Amino acid sequence: VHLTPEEKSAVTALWGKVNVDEVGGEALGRLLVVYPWTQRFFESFGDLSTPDAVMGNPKVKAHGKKVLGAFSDGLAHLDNLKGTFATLSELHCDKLHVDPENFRLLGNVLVCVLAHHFGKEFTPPVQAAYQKVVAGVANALAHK
Amino acid sequence: VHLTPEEKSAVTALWGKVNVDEVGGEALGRLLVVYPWTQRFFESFGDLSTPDAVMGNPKVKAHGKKVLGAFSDGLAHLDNLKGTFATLSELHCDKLHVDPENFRLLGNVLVCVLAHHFGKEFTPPVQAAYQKVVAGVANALAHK
Amino acid sequence: VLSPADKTNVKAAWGKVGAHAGEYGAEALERMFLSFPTTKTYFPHFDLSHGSAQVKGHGKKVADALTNAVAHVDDMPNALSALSDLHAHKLRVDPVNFKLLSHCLLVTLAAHLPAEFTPAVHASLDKFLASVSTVLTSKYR
Amino acid sequence: VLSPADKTNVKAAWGKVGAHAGEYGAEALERMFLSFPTTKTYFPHFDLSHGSAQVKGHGKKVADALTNAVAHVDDMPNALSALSDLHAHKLRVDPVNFKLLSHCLLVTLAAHLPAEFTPAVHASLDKFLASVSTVLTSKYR
Ligand code: HEM
Ligand code: HEM
Ligand code: HEM
Ligand code: HEM
Ligand SMILES: */[SH]=c1/[nH]nc([C@@H]2COc3ccccc3O2)[nH]1
Ligand SMILES: */[SH]=c1/[nH]nc([C@@H]2COc3ccccc3O2)[nH]1
Ligand SMILES: */[SH]=c1\[nH]nc([C@@H]2COc3ccccc3O2)[nH]1
Ligand SMILES: */[SH]=c1\[nH]nc([C@@H]2COc3ccccc3O2)[nH]1
Ligand SMILES: S=c1[nH]nc([C@@H]2COc3ccccc3O2)[nH]1
Ligand SMILES: S=c1[nH]nc([C@@H]2COc3ccccc3O2)[nH]1
Ligand SMILES: S=c1[nH]nc([C@@H]2COc3ccccc3O2)[nH]1
Ligand SMILES: S=c1[nH]nc([C@@H]2COc3ccccc3O2)[nH]1
Repeated sequence: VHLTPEEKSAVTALWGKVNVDEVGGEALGRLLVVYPWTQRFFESFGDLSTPDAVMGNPKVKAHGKKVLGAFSDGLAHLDNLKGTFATLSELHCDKLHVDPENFRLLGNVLVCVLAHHFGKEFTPPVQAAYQKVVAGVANALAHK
Repeated sequence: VHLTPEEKSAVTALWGKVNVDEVGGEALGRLLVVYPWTQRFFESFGDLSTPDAVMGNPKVKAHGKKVLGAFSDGLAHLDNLKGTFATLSELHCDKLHVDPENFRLLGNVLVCVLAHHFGKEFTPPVQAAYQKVVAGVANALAHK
Repeated sequence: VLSPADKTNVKAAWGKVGAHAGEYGAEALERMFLSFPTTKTYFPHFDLSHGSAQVKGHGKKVADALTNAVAHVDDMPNALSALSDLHAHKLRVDPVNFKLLSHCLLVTLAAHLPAEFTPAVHASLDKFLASVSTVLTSKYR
Repeated sequence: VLSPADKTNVKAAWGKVGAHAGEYGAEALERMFLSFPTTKTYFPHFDLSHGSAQVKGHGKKVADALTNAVAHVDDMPNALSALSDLHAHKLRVDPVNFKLLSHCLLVTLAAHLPAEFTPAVHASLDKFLASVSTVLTSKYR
């Protein structure tokens, strides 16, 4: 993925302000709540029977941090997203068999989380840059 | 895209039997007829007001041959689909602004055309190999 | 939205298929499992090899559901009610999978109804299947 | 399928938005045009720059349509009838674009309703928008 300097600025300025310990779990939790068929892959996480149960689930948040960790790593290697997500691709595609459509759903739910957190600060152009980033990431995970 | 030897056989044996002068136009015509929003991109082709008008339209068939020509070329360079569809990507993505979802629709309509033509000969495994091929092609066109 | 012309077309295809519907249903499932392996994770306990009686029996159930849908086409939401609950709430079937199976169902018919699968009939079956799929995923909305 | 809980949630979000609905509608369109440039080809004659009165006026039309939908939520197909004809038959709007705009409409609300955009409300608005979009594309089925 190639972002113009202004798109990288847009993305990077915001990212440095992200609470890496919460946003990841909020994105994953909202995915499980908004698109319930994704819960099929987390039978081991426990109680996911209500929004509150999901959101307040220790495993959901603990797992979201890894996800957010993955996006951060991606952000750093936007030129080699294929190489970067190589192993994650094998895992989700070959082992888990997650339909790639869901990587796009998670990327977009992330975008909603960022808008929620930053408000007026997540301007239309800032969103446009982030859409390019999640598309690139979803694409890299999908290569397998 | 990497096909196993048996998937390449499956694909190649059938392809050599394809009427390169008709299947391309049949795939494009069916796309315009089944998914009418794609017609928005062919305002210049003329009468596309009915299935028969579309299917029997000289421009639709003439254009389908180019499309089929593109798949054939892809088939030959399944290892460098990115390089192969580089210019076609710029055209459809940057110039025409076609949503990539439609490259997947066209690939699948092609698959239906092949099944129609070959019948029992387009077995489930033969279809599986072709699905891998159209996905790879749709992906290459989408890179821009 | 399932105009009289489409109903006529889907009823014509149904007729030609006839007693082979279940077998074609089994074939579409196999086509789906082979072409889109992700769908296999919904049938962990099924044996998916060729000739599998489990796939044959399920193909018949799928065909029977599709026939009940066309038989009550003007009220598919009601007719497909219990199956929507099953697919969305219990099995948690991913919406995208309905598109995959629909594509395989069409491919199967195309491979068996040379005469019937005209561009017009194909458009009508496509809309018929999209309606069924929209009903089967309505429980998510 | 638009259960009482979802209606309650969508009605609560609608209330908080209030008189800003049209402006938020304009903002969602801008978000869509910037994030998904392919959608711009449907508005060749519109000026899409920021502050564009054409986008502001259209945002109000979109917001008004969405409010009429929630106002007649139990009969959206009838209420959204003329708009479905327009979007599918005349404009030939690609089904995927409804998903893109819906995503932008949600993002806009998220950015304006800190308190209201809880996971539960988000799920309810998502289903509300998917219903509207399914009605707006029903003319293709
Ligand atoms: C597009 C964003 C995605 C990213 C960046 C991402 C990233 C990650 C990472 C880093 C791991 C942990 C790997 C490890 O423990 O070594 C993981 C595991 C997992 N992810 Fe994702 N993921 C994404 C999407 C999805 C989606 C949408 C699903 C399915 C609904 C999914 C289901 C899982 C499952 C079940 C595991 C646990 C694997 C295990 O521990 O056995 N992922 N993901
Ligand atoms: C995935 C399969 C696709 C392939 C392999 C393909 C291939 C081609 C090729 C080879 C050309 C002619 C390029 C030239 O004249 O130099 C072309 C042109 C065109 N295609 Fe596609 N195409 C695909 C999908 C689509 C779709 C789905 C649409 C939109 C509904 C689209 C719309 C057009 C248009 C309007 C042109 C004409 C460009 C012009 O002459 O100005 N294509 N395509
Ligand atoms: C055209 C759409 C579909 C139709 C008409 C259909 C119909 C049915 C029918 C009639 C049953 C049996 C219900 C019963 O025995 O009580 C069933 C069960 C099932 N379906 Fe579908 N289905 C559809 C799509 C799908 C798709 C897309 C998937 C997932 C990829 C799927 C996965 C399942 C599973 C796993 C079962 C239960 C199998 C078992 O445990 O025995 N179905 N379906
Ligand atoms: C939430 C779904 C949507 C709603 C509620 C909505 C609502 C409307 C309304 C109320 C109008 C004006 C009708 C009139 O003035 O008579 C309209 C027109 C239009 N819409 Fe949508 N729309 C939706 C999605 C979309 C999408 C996804 C696209 C394409 C990307 C689109 C493209 C258009 C165009 C091009 C016009 C006509 C513009 C003009 O020529 O003045 N709409 N829409
Ligand atoms: S605010 C929110 N929550 N989910 C979304 C979805 C995710 O799935 C998609 C797939 C394709 C295009 C757009 C979306 O938006 N937005
Ligand atoms: S037989 C036929 N005609 N069209 C199709 C479609 C094309 O669009 C798709 C998108 C994603 C997955 C499957 C399909 O099948 N099959
Ligand atoms: S996670 C990921 N990426 N690609 C895929 C699948 C694999 O198998 C396919 C078969 C036919 C079409 C598309 C496919 O993509 N999972
Ligand atoms: S033909 C093609 N390939 N990619 C694309 C677009 C370009 O712009 C985007 C913005 C946000 C998400 C995904 C995109 O893919 N057209
Ligand atoms: S986008 C868009 N519009 N209609 C569709 C579906 C999805 O894929 C299909 C799969 C089988 C039959 C019809 C299909 O069209 N996708
Ligand atoms: S909710 C949601 N998202 N996608 C759907 C269904 C699934 O399968 C379809 C198949 C054809 C056309 C539309 C379809 O939408 N329901
Ligand atoms: S697959 C599947 N199931 N539901 C969806 C849609 C499409 O993208 C969306 C865009 C905005 C809101 C909800 C959305 O979910 N896609
Ligand atoms: S036909 C066909 N294919 N896809 C659709 C609509 C478009 O927008 C949607 C938005 C959310 C959920 C399902 C949707 O299906 N209608």
